[PDB]
Amino acid sequence: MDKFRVQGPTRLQGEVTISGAKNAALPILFAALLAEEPVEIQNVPKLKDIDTTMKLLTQLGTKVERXGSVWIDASNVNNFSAPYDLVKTMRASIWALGPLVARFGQGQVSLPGGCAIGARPVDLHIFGLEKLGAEIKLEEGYVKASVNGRLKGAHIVMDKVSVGATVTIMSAATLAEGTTIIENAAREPEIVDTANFLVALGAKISGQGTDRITIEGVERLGGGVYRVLPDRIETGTFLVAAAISGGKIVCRNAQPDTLDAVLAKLREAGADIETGEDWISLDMHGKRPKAVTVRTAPHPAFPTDMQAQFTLLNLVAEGTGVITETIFENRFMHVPELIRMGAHAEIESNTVICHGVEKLSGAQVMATDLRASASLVLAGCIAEGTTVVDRIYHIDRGYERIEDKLRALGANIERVKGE
Ligand SMILES: CC(=O)N[C@H]1[C@@H](OP(=O)(O)OP(=O)(O)OC[C@H]2O[C@@H](n3ccc(=O)[nH]c3=O)[C@H](O)[C@@H]2O)O[C@H](CO)[C@@H](O)[C@@H]1O
Ligand SMILES: *[C@H](C)[C@H](O)P(=O)(O)O
Repeated sequence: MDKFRVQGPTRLQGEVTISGAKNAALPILFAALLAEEPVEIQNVPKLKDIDTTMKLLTQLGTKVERXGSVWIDASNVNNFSAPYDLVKTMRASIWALGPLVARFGQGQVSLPGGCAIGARPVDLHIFGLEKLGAEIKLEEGYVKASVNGRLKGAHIVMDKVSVGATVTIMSAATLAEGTTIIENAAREPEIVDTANFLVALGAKISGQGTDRITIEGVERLGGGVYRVLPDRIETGTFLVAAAISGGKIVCRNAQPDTLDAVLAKLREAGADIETGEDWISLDMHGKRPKAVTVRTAPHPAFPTDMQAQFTLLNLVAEGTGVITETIFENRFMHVPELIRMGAHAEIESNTVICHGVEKLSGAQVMATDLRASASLVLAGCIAEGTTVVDRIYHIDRGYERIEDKLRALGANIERVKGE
């Protein structure tokens, strides 16, 4: 298993060009299963989840090719059962189900994998497809969906906010007979991006970005070209990298309006932030951040995908800060690893009480998920000495070229094979 060896401390400063969103590219690639004509999806990041997705689509009979763009021809899709080996390596695999049943009348997918930060059920996806008329049965380790003829539009009220289920329902609804109204829909920027990609193929969707999405089903979707929006979590990660290291960083190919809460929280921490149409700069002026209070919640509130990174920020900040995680139940394992690097924190139910220290110390650390792993690498950049972060393949799932980007910002980093 590869590891990153980091020698700190190093100020992280300069510029970085943000890649397309991991979490918009994924639902768009699965939505392309609905397309009868060639599709070109632009600005797709080179991530392990994207590679897994391309392999999964190919196994269903999709013809896929990629470079910066990914080309999809789903005209000959003819196998409606997704293989367990690909399905279980990430979360996005659940999105194959709705498109398959909506377009072909049937689809089978195993329970997904992905960030091991909670039980992460898919009951809401099941709920929504059933509301659209699909029969759902759990057999042989598969979630099997089927319908005789078209799905039927429905007024669907979500009992809980779910990014994934909102995408599943909105996507399947595009080929349903009639109108679907999703109430209490997730508002994430990736949902807006997926909706607009669907519309480019001929779908009729309005309300994306709000809590109510209305879809008017059509007979079929064609093809088209669509550019994936910038990755707000990769952006937030590098803004935090500047903030915790006293540097100034300018993020290019950014979309400022997807980060209102994160930018506001960084300003509370003392950051001097400026934004333009497609860029964001952050200058800490060499100053230590001020501790802040953070509570994760559905977009547009502070994102759980920036939680581990802000935990690191508070742990090197001046004063006592708070991190409250309301979305996932097992997303604090980066904490004991940072404590081994010298941090001071107490976990109390779904909250971490942070007591910032001036400097962290290098150590052999490991996280079992994407954002926590990236956070340990940032901690290594600012700690004194050598930090070795094990199992960094987790980072490959969500960051394109994090090694080259961090090195361009000043990091002393090396990828090693290790034992
Ligand atoms: C591939 C992708 O886009 N991943 C993102 C997506 O995941 P994901 O789509 O899984 O996020 P969800 O919004 O669906 O989950 C939010 C909450 O709802 C629960 N839930 C979800 C679905 C369901 O059927 N039942 C249920 O109980 C969850 O386990 C969690 O406690 O949004 C998360 C929250 O912003 C991000 O942190 C993930 O990086
Ligand atoms: C970590 C939560 C990743 O984004 P997912 O793909 O598993 O959701």
